[PDB]
Amino acid sequence: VSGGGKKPWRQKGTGRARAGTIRSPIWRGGGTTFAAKPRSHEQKLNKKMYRAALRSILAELVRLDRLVVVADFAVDAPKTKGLVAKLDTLGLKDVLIVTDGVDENLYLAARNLAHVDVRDVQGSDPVSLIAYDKVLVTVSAVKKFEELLG
Amino acid sequence: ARVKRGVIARRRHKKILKLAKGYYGARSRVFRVAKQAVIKAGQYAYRDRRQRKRQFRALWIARINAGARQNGLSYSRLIAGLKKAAIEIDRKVLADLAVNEKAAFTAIVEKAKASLA
RNA sequence: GGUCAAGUGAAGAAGCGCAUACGGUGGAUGCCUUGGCAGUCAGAGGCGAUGAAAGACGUGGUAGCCUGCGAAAAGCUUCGGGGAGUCGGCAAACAGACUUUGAUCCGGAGAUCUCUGAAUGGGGGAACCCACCUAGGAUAACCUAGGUAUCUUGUACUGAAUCCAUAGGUGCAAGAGGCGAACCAGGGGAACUGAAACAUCUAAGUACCCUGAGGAAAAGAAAUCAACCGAGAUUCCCUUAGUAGUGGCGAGCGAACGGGGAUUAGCCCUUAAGCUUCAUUGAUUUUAGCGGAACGCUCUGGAAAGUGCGGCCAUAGUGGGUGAUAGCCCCGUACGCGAAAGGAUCUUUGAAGUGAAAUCGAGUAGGACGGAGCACGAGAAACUUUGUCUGAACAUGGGGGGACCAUCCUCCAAGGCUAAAUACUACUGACUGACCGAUAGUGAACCAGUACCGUGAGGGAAAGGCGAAAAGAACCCCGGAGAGGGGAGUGAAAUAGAACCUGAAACCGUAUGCGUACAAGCAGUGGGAGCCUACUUGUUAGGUGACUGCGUACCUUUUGUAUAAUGGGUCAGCGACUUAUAUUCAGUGGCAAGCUUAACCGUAUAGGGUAGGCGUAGCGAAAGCGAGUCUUAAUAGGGCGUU
RNA sequence: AACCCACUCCCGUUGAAAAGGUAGGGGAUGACUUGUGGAUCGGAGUGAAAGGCUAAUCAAGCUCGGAGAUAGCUGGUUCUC
RNA sequence: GGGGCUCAAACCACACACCGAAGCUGCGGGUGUCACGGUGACGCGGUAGAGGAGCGUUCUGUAAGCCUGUGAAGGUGAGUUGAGAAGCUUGCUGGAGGUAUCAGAAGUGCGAAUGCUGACAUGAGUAACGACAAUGGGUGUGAAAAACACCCACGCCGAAAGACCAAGGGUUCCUGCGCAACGUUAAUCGACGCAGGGUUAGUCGGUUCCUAAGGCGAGGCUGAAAAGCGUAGUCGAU
RNA sequence: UUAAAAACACAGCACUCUGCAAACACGAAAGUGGACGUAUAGGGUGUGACGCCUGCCCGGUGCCGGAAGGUUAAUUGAUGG
RNA sequence: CUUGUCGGGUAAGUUCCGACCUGCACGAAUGGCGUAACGAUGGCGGCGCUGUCUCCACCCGAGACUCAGUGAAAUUGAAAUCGCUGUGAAGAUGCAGUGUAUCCGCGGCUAGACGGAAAGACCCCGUGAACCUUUACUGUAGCUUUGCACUGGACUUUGA
RNA sequence: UUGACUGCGAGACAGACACGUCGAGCAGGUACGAAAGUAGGUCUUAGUGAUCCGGUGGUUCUGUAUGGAAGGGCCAUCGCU
Ligand SMILES: *C(=O)[C@H](CCSC)NC=O
Ligand SMILES: [Mg+2]
Ligand SMILES: [Mg+2]
Ligand SMILES: [Mg+2]
Ligand SMILES: [Mg+2]
Ligand SMILES: [Mg+2]
Ligand SMILES: [Mg+2]
Ligand SMILES: [Mg+2]
Ligand SMILES: [Mg+2]
Ligand SMILES: [Mg+2]
Ligand SMILES: [Mg+2]
Ligand SMILES: [Mg+2]
Ligand SMILES: [Mg+2]
Ligand SMILES: [Mg+2]
Ligand SMILES: [Mg+2]
Ligand SMILES: [Mg+2]
Ligand SMILES: [Mg+2]
Ligand SMILES: [Mg+2]
Ligand SMILES: [Mg+2]
Ligand SMILES: [Mg+2]
Ligand SMILES: [Mg+2]
Ligand SMILES: [Mg+2]
Ligand SMILES: [Mg+2]
Ligand SMILES: [Mg+2]
Ligand SMILES: [Mg+2]
Ligand SMILES: [Mg+2]
Ligand SMILES: [Mg+2]
Ligand SMILES: [Mg+2]
Ligand SMILES: [Mg+2]
Ligand SMILES: [Mg+2]
Ligand SMILES: [Mg+2]
Ligand SMILES: [Mg+2]
Ligand SMILES: [Mg+2]
Ligand SMILES: [Mg+2]
Ligand SMILES: [Mg+2]
Ligand SMILES: [Mg+2]
Ligand SMILES: [Mg+2]
Ligand SMILES: [Mg+2]
Ligand SMILES: [Mg+2]
Ligand SMILES: [Mg+2]
Ligand SMILES: [Mg+2]
Ligand SMILES: [Mg+2]
Ligand SMILES: [Mg+2]
Ligand SMILES: [Mg+2]
Ligand SMILES: [Mg+2]
Ligand SMILES: [Mg+2]
Ligand SMILES: [Mg+2]
Ligand SMILES: [Mg+2]
Ligand SMILES: [Mg+2]
Ligand SMILES: [Mg+2]
Ligand SMILES: [Mg+2]
Ligand SMILES: [Mg+2]
Ligand SMILES: [Mg+2]
Ligand SMILES: [Mg+2]
Ligand SMILES: [Mg+2]
Ligand SMILES: [Mg+2]
Ligand SMILES: [Mg+2]
Ligand SMILES: [Mg+2]
Ligand SMILES: [Mg+2]
Ligand SMILES: [Mg+2]
Ligand SMILES: [Mg+2]
Ligand SMILES: [Mg+2]
Ligand SMILES: [Mg+2]
Ligand SMILES: [Mg+2]
Ligand SMILES: [Mg+2]
Ligand SMILES: [Mg+2]
Ligand SMILES: [Mg+2]
Ligand SMILES: [Mg+2]
Ligand SMILES: [Mg+2]
Ligand SMILES: [Mg+2]
Ligand SMILES: [Mg+2]
Ligand SMILES: [Mg+2]
Ligand SMILES: [Mg+2]
Ligand SMILES: [Mg+2]
Ligand SMILES: [Mg+2]
Ligand SMILES: [Mg+2]
Ligand SMILES: [Mg+2]
Ligand SMILES: [Mg+2]
Ligand SMILES: [Mg+2]
Ligand SMILES: [Mg+2]
Ligand SMILES: [Mg+2]
Ligand SMILES: [Mg+2]
Ligand SMILES: [Mg+2]
Ligand SMILES: [Mg+2]
Ligand SMILES: [Mg+2]
Ligand SMILES: [Mg+2]
Ligand SMILES: [Mg+2]
Ligand SMILES: [Mg+2]
Ligand SMILES: [Mg+2]
Ligand SMILES: [Mg+2]
Ligand SMILES: [Mg+2]
Ligand SMILES: [Mg+2]
Ligand SMILES: [Mg+2]
Ligand SMILES: [Mg+2]
Ligand SMILES: [Mg+2]
Ligand SMILES: [Mg+2]
Ligand SMILES: [Mg+2]
Ligand SMILES: [Mg+2]
Ligand SMILES: [Mg+2]
Ligand SMILES: [Mg+2]
Ligand SMILES: [Mg+2]
Ligand SMILES: [Mg+2]
Ligand SMILES: [Mg+2]
Ligand SMILES: [Mg+2]
Ligand SMILES: [Mg+2]
Ligand SMILES: [Mg+2]
Ligand SMILES: [Mg+2]
Ligand SMILES: [Mg+2]
Ligand SMILES: [Mg+2]
Ligand SMILES: [Mg+2]
Ligand SMILES: [Mg+2]
Ligand SMILES: [Mg+2]
Ligand SMILES: [Mg+2]
Ligand SMILES: [Mg+2]
Ligand SMILES: [Mg+2]
Ligand SMILES: [Mg+2]
Ligand SMILES: [Mg+2]
Ligand SMILES: [Mg+2]
Ligand SMILES: [Mg+2]
Ligand SMILES: [Mg+2]
Ligand SMILES: [Mg+2]
Ligand SMILES: [Mg+2]
Ligand SMILES: [Mg+2]
Ligand SMILES: [Mg+2]
Ligand SMILES: [Mg+2]
Ligand SMILES: [Mg+2]
Ligand SMILES: [Mg+2]
Ligand SMILES: [Mg+2]
Ligand SMILES: [Mg+2]
Ligand SMILES: [Mg+2]
Ligand SMILES: [Mg+2]
Ligand SMILES: [Mg+2]
Ligand SMILES: [Mg+2]
Ligand SMILES: [Mg+2]
Ligand SMILES: [Mg+2]
Ligand SMILES: [Mg+2]
Ligand SMILES: [Mg+2]
Ligand SMILES: [Mg+2]
Ligand SMILES: [Mg+2]
Ligand SMILES: [Mg+2]
Ligand SMILES: [Mg+2]
Ligand SMILES: [Mg+2]
Ligand SMILES: [Mg+2]
Ligand SMILES: [Mg+2]
Ligand SMILES: [Mg+2]
Ligand SMILES: [Mg+2]
Ligand SMILES: [Mg+2]
Ligand SMILES: [Mg+2]
Ligand SMILES: [Mg+2]
Ligand SMILES: [Mg+2]
Ligand SMILES: [Mg+2]
Ligand SMILES: [Mg+2]
Ligand SMILES: [Mg+2]
Ligand SMILES: [Mg+2]
Ligand SMILES: [Mg+2]
Ligand SMILES: [Mg+2]
Ligand SMILES: [Mg+2]
Ligand SMILES: [Mg+2]
Ligand SMILES: [Mg+2]
Ligand SMILES: [Mg+2]
Ligand SMILES: [Mg+2]
Ligand SMILES: [Mg+2]
Ligand SMILES: [Mg+2]
Ligand SMILES: [Mg+2]
Ligand SMILES: [Mg+2]
Ligand SMILES: [Mg+2]
Ligand SMILES: [Mg+2]
Ligand SMILES: [Mg+2]
Ligand SMILES: [Mg+2]
Ligand SMILES: [Mg+2]
Ligand SMILES: [Mg+2]
Ligand SMILES: [Mg+2]
Ligand SMILES: [Mg+2]
Ligand SMILES: [Mg+2]
Ligand SMILES: [Mg+2]
Ligand SMILES: [Mg+2]
Ligand SMILES: [Mg+2]
Ligand SMILES: [Mg+2]
Ligand SMILES: [Mg+2]
Ligand SMILES: [Mg+2]
Ligand SMILES: [Mg+2]
Ligand SMILES: [Mg+2]
Ligand SMILES: [Mg+2]
Ligand SMILES: [Mg+2]
Ligand SMILES: [Mg+2]
Ligand SMILES: [Mg+2]
Ligand SMILES: [Mg+2]
Ligand SMILES: [Mg+2]
Ligand SMILES: [Mg+2]
Ligand SMILES: [Mg+2]
Ligand SMILES: [Mg+2]
Ligand SMILES: [Mg+2]
Ligand SMILES: [Mg+2]
Repeated sequence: VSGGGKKPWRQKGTGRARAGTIRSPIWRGGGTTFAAKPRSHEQKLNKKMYRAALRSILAELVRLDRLVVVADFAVDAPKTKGLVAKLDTLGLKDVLIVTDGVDENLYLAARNLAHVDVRDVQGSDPVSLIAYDKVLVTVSAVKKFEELLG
Repeated sequence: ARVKRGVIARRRHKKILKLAKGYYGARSRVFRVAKQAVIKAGQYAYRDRRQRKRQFRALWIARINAGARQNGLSYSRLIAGLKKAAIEIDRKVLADLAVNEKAAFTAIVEKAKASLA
């Protein structure tokens, strides 16, 4: 904090409390006692703890009737109207779509769709799987999960 | 996440200043003086819940003594006679009969006198 | 109904206390933001004798300040864009104007560019004073345009002691000078502190002062390491490892070998890679802009974006603000287009210059004395460097392999150039934040490095919010042609009235109810009459508390405080166990005789990367041996270890 | 006498004044007093020497840095059961 | 301890009765440990200190959700619920935002530090109003004159308390209009606010000319670097 | 800015150093003062007008002189291991 | 020791003046003993003069006092803020016992509130700080000795 | 005549630690006695100084390319009012 490099008054005789600078944590314009600096809040999670968490979440999705498995899911042309109709035939509103590879046309759609997110098997984080109400995965993407998680 | 103490500190001050209502001078309007008065009042209340049972027992005894001597007997001789014969009525009820129901009190005292004590 | 005596005793408050209701002062709290802070991704990394950074004075229809400009002075000329308002702001008003024959506005280039400042014609107290030479023009007491500092380099002329020429003296050309937050390479170089004192040592080659260069700098191609197997320039990151060493062997300091990565590159003294500067061949960015989709009805309301009903757009749906909460109202966004002319980058090929030291390195290698550096403080002390003094050999030669010798191995010093991986951000742009929200965040949200303080260097403040829109109160009355009010008007709301959102506490008042003038003390607490109010009409609720029993504040420090021991006038706001890296124990989880990765790569929280760390075996100082080992003459005993 | 100085008393001490005032007092042609301009300074200057003075600061000025020096010492340390 | 006490209200022996703690018992609740499966039994003063369980504040996710102009946060009363920090429901003010539950991060809780910054008290309507040269009337203006202007009359300085130069200051000078603030009172007055005006040189003072102390200093000598001294020279009045 | 004195200075006295590029002092050095002076001069030290005077001690520590002997540094390197 | 003893001065003299010598512990250029003139210098004694005093009295101006205007300061845990004798962190307005006392100002005085001011300067402590001293320790500028370098020729004496 | 022995050592006493005190018994070699046996200093309790560093005598250890050496380690021992 700028300034405050000299005593405001002498040590004794003035009748005031003892001070050594005006930029003290007790003073009005003084510095912070334990001021923050930029730092990284990153933790360590073992490879097998991260995988055992996915195996635990993916089982509940089956037990809670939230994992909907369909044989492939493709849409031609990028149009948000088109994807809305295809999502309506299954009666899905809040859905995460997980596939082996995110299509360019399927990524352009659902980019502006409100409660729909398109992901990849190696992209689907633990938070995303729990956040959405339904999870839509292709039969091909189901096979991929069986070789990354045992 | 910086936290400001303005709202919560005031809410805590007003609880003390509400219990200090009716105190004289600064004891009811400045927090530092009122805080000590609210604590001291609590100490007195705890202590004086025990003296209340001492103060009233002394008052009942002083009234049975005055009423028993109207019938010709001291307090200490009346308690011995009551205990010797049968009577287990409290000093709270004996003091009440001494003031209001003076005819029943005389009947009780004659029962204690008749016990040769 | 009388006179007397005795007893008893309501009201009457100068002022005060408590409760309540209204104000005043004051500025907290809440909500808000044109201001800050910290990152990521880019840019470009300098400006200056063609006059810089920093200024002084002037410039407008009118006073000041700020922002732009410079006697051509809120601007002049040309190109390019657009498409209708404009003459910058505080800061409004009154006049004069400008224009679709294209204004203001935005970008490229050009012109003008006062005085001071390296300041450079000579001086000087910065913004001032006094000149000389040449060319042109007047005739009076001048005007216009150029020049005239110093030093370095090259060049031409000339010429002292002194014959020749040397020093020197002139005139030309080219270059430098000053500023700037960090980074880089050198020169000089502390102390507080730690060692619970203090000298060696540490702090530390840090802080500070000085000198140069660049957008990066430096270092770089083995007279290097290894160990009889081999690697192959320099630089940076992770390990090896807080290990081997070093140390008043104290406090402390601290490698290397060997592995895993980022980057890829070498070329010359029988003259090269490369680097500049022009001239070309093409491409890409940059300095401004253009288009850019889809909503109606109804209820409350000052106002609809909000309630209710039904639609549409989507490569555009958690953007900003419009009279309350908007994908379809506006500006934007995703996505496509766009440069007369300047800047930059990467590009082929022509040229010039440089690289550049000439010919493989001699006062050099080695040595003696005193220092410095090596993790290494003289130590068995190898190696580099040099202040003083000396001093070789020439490839059958020389250096190194931690005293020294012999044998082996590996390189060729005393000449040069070289990109990338690396460091930083005063400066510009975009995006973001489990950052601040006016005592916070920059010292600075506001005309802040200002006001103010100091002779100076230097130090350094306080100060935000009417309303959606000024609709900012026409007119009347009191008053000094006042200040300040009472009405009336605007507004949804003036107790939103310009000291204007909300508006607390300390502190100061007015009004009502009860108590208080024979009473002694931490001011309360237990009991308690009377009075007043409300209404459920008294086993009730609220205000007051005559009288009476008990009762010497709080914090700290102490063996112990009412203590006449400390600290506090009160209120409001702020103010003290945090963070990073290494570890040990406990709880809770993942795998399990195995567990786990670091730098790094990457779609980037996935996945790869198992170099390394810990564990599965101990004993001994070690060689070593190993369910054993060490001591010992000892399969004796004993120490530590093993199911 | 002017001018320079400061021996005594009293007042003043929150002062008219962060060193004065009224009464008396010493020198007053000299080792005198004074204006303007200049020189010497921080382990240094200057001193007819009091450790005195160097901008109301001197047994080592002020200012900014090392620097948040060090403090086995005082003080303080915030919600509940 | 006081009043007061003498066949005692004193002392010595004996006897029976009563008072008297938060001790013990009674009745109603809450908790810790152990045992058996909710019951029993034993406990529950506390400084330094150890252990266990919780409340509340700001921000993030849940949340493009839910509440809200038929009124959010904030402020101020009342009532009520818990063992406590605390919670909840409403009247008035306010005028646009708040965050259930469960998790996650802290600038997370103040009465003290002769603590820091603002505001406001007590002393108290008290001391003081700055040389003890001195004032008294009349008139005028004015909303209002002890203080302003004028007149008559008193006092004081006069080697200054008059007049003028230098330094220093910078509009304080004059006029018209003003009284909020400044003036230790009032003010019609002012060195105060606003707006205009005012400084005229051949001889006065500077500048130009000359130098003193001293400064700078081409070359030069010296010095790790910055730099030091100094020649020619050119600045410097008093 | 609580001490004006018996404290400091002083004229006079003495000791001692200095032969000039002086001793001495300020300067990493150049240089400057001393001094444009030259032993009747310059620096340091003590005493302190004037009058009468200033007595004994060279063992200690200083300074001055001496050179014989004893010790004694870098340097050199005989000998031995 | 000590106000030594003697003499002078005074009614009375721990001071003053002149002597003595028993100099705790004078002494000769850190000078000894005298000395005219000088001193806002220390001690003692006289004349004059007096409110210095016995012992204060009256008078004159400026405050203090009252009225109108402006308007501070230090201090402060909160106050419904008496005496005495005891107890008590050992000297009590606040505790025990007791005695006195209607409520509130103004002008005066200072006995207490261990009154206000200044984190005691005296004393002690801290493995604290400065500055000063020396034959404390360890260094150092300056001064000085000798070897080598810049640095040469000839002669001569002596040594191996 | 050298038991004032060499390697140990069951088990104890003391004790914050570092140190301390007693000791049967086993193995090697011994001395006295004819032999059972006694002998790991003296009737007992004081007569003492950690670590670092440096010196000396040994040594089945290590020894910076290799063979050696220097240096280090292990055992014995010397140098502190
Ligand atoms: C002694 O009594 C002391 C005097 C000290 S003088 C430095 N007391 C002072 O009050
Ligand atoms: Mg700054
Ligand atoms: Mg400072
Ligand atoms: Mg600082
Ligand atoms: Mg400092
Ligand atoms: Mg004080
Ligand atoms: Mg400080
Ligand atoms: Mg602060
Ligand atoms: Mg503060
Ligand atoms: Mg701050
Ligand atoms: Mg991973
Ligand atoms: Mg989507
Ligand atoms: Mg009360
Ligand atoms: Mg109140
Ligand atoms: Mg408070
Ligand atoms: Mg109010
Ligand atoms: Mg960048
Ligand atoms: Mg300007
Ligand atoms: Mg022009
Ligand atoms: Mg155009
Ligand atoms: Mg110039
Ligand atoms: Mg110049
Ligand atoms: Mg010039
Ligand atoms: Mg430069
Ligand atoms: Mg150096
Ligand atoms: Mg040091
Ligand atoms: Mg340490
Ligand atoms: Mg230390
Ligand atoms: Mg220490
Ligand atoms: Mg010390
Ligand atoms: Mg050091
Ligand atoms: Mg450059
Ligand atoms: Mg380079
Ligand atoms: Mg080479
Ligand atoms: Mg290398
Ligand atoms: Mg080979
Ligand atoms: Mg030692
Ligand atoms: Mg649109
Ligand atoms: Mg919107
Ligand atoms: Mg609409
Ligand atoms: Mg070259
Ligand atoms: Mg050569
Ligand atoms: Mg070579
Ligand atoms: Mg060499
Ligand atoms: Mg050498
Ligand atoms: Mg060396
Ligand atoms: Mg060395
Ligand atoms: Mg050593
Ligand atoms: Mg050499
Ligand atoms: Mg070598
Ligand atoms: Mg070698
Ligand atoms: Mg190079
Ligand atoms: Mg601020
Ligand atoms: Mg606010
Ligand atoms: Mg500030
Ligand atoms: Mg209101
Ligand atoms: Mg409002
Ligand atoms: Mg206000
Ligand atoms: Mg308001
Ligand atoms: Mg609003
Ligand atoms: Mg209020
Ligand atoms: Mg009232
Ligand atoms: Mg009475
Ligand atoms: Mg009464
Ligand atoms: Mg009283
Ligand atoms: Mg009493
Ligand atoms: Mg009292
Ligand atoms: Mg009651
Ligand atoms: Mg009632
Ligand atoms: Mg009561
Ligand atoms: Mg009572
Ligand atoms: Mg009591
Ligand atoms: Mg305290
Ligand atoms: Mg004490
Ligand atoms: Mg004590
Ligand atoms: Mg007590
Ligand atoms: Mg107290
Ligand atoms: Mg007291
Ligand atoms: Mg005290
Ligand atoms: Mg006290
Ligand atoms: Mg204390
Ligand atoms: Mg104390
Ligand atoms: Mg106090
Ligand atoms: Mg486990
Ligand atoms: Mg064994
Ligand atoms: Mg004068
Ligand atoms: Mg003087
Ligand atoms: Mg004096
Ligand atoms: Mg007098
Ligand atoms: Mg005089
Ligand atoms: Mg005088
Ligand atoms: Mg005289
Ligand atoms: Mg005279
Ligand atoms: Mg003069
Ligand atoms: Mg100077
Ligand atoms: Mg001095
Ligand atoms: Mg001074
Ligand atoms: Mg100093
Ligand atoms: Mg010092
Ligand atoms: Mg200063
Ligand atoms: Mg100053
Ligand atoms: Mg400090
Ligand atoms: Mg430090
Ligand atoms: Mg405390
Ligand atoms: Mg009897
Ligand atoms: Mg009881
Ligand atoms: Mg009990
Ligand atoms: Mg019970
Ligand atoms: Mg307990
Ligand atoms: Mg108990
Ligand atoms: Mg949230
Ligand atoms: Mg409402
Ligand atoms: Mg909030
Ligand atoms: Mg509310
Ligand atoms: Mg409420
Ligand atoms: Mg609104
Ligand atoms: Mg909003
Ligand atoms: Mg939440
Ligand atoms: Mg806090
Ligand atoms: Mg507070
Ligand atoms: Mg506390
Ligand atoms: Mg406080
Ligand atoms: Mg205070
Ligand atoms: Mg008052
Ligand atoms: Mg008073
Ligand atoms: Mg008075
Ligand atoms: Mg007065
Ligand atoms: Mg007066
Ligand atoms: Mg006065
Ligand atoms: Mg005055
Ligand atoms: Mg008059
Ligand atoms: Mg008049
Ligand atoms: Mg007057
Ligand atoms: Mg006169
Ligand atoms: Mg002037
Ligand atoms: Mg003016
Ligand atoms: Mg005037
Ligand atoms: Mg006028
Ligand atoms: Mg007026
Ligand atoms: Mg006035
Ligand atoms: Mg004026
Ligand atoms: Mg001149
Ligand atoms: Mg001159
Ligand atoms: Mg010069
Ligand atoms: Mg020069
Ligand atoms: Mg001149
Ligand atoms: Mg001149
Ligand atoms: Mg002149
Ligand atoms: Mg004098
Ligand atoms: Mg003196
Ligand atoms: Mg002489
Ligand atoms: Mg003398
Ligand atoms: Mg001698
Ligand atoms: Mg002699
Ligand atoms: Mg000699
Ligand atoms: Mg005597
Ligand atoms: Mg006599
Ligand atoms: Mg006589
Ligand atoms: Mg006398
Ligand atoms: Mg003599
Ligand atoms: Mg003497
Ligand atoms: Mg003497
Ligand atoms: Mg003498
Ligand atoms: Mg003498
Ligand atoms: Mg003398
Ligand atoms: Mg004499
Ligand atoms: Mg004199
Ligand atoms: Mg005399
Ligand atoms: Mg006398
Ligand atoms: Mg008078
Ligand atoms: Mg008055
Ligand atoms: Mg009284
Ligand atoms: Mg006592
Ligand atoms: Mg007492
Ligand atoms: Mg009390
Ligand atoms: Mg009492
Ligand atoms: Mg009493
Ligand atoms: Mg009074
Ligand atoms: Mg008095
Ligand atoms: Mg008093
Ligand atoms: Mg006292
Ligand atoms: Mg202190
Ligand atoms: Mg103290
Ligand atoms: Mg002392
Ligand atoms: Mg010591
Ligand atoms: Mg100690
Ligand atoms: Mg020497
Ligand atoms: Mg035992
Ligand atoms: Mg044997
Ligand atoms: Mg035999
Ligand atoms: Mg070797
Ligand atoms: Mg070897
Ligand atoms: Mg050896």
